[PDB]
Amino acid sequence: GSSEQLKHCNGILKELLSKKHAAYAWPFYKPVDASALGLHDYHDIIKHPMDLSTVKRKMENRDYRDAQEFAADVRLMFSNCYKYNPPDHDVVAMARKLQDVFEFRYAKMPD
Amino acid sequence: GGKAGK
Repeated sequence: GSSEQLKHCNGILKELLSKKHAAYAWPFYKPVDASALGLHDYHDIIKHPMDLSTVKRKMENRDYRDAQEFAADVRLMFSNCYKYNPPDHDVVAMARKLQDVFEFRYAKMPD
Repeated sequence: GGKAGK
């Protein structure tokens, strides 16, 4: 719950949104627009949508009180992807790559 | 099965 730990989270979030990772991060930038994409079963399968723009809003609004709450939202975003999409799908390979970025930097959390 | 291929 320290300021320092939340700044580490904010750094991770900025990195996930940065051009460095855009080739595989872009499916996670905005909420899944199920209607626009023709995914009429998406909200029957995914109970708690999450995406990086929502994480960013919650960070800016000071919604997150500790790093664990932030990590749970980021991991929820990936979990939704793993739930809705077959494991051999391109978007799942992108999720795995971005989650690799997230988990290895999140592990460097200041104590 | 999931989204359209990206």
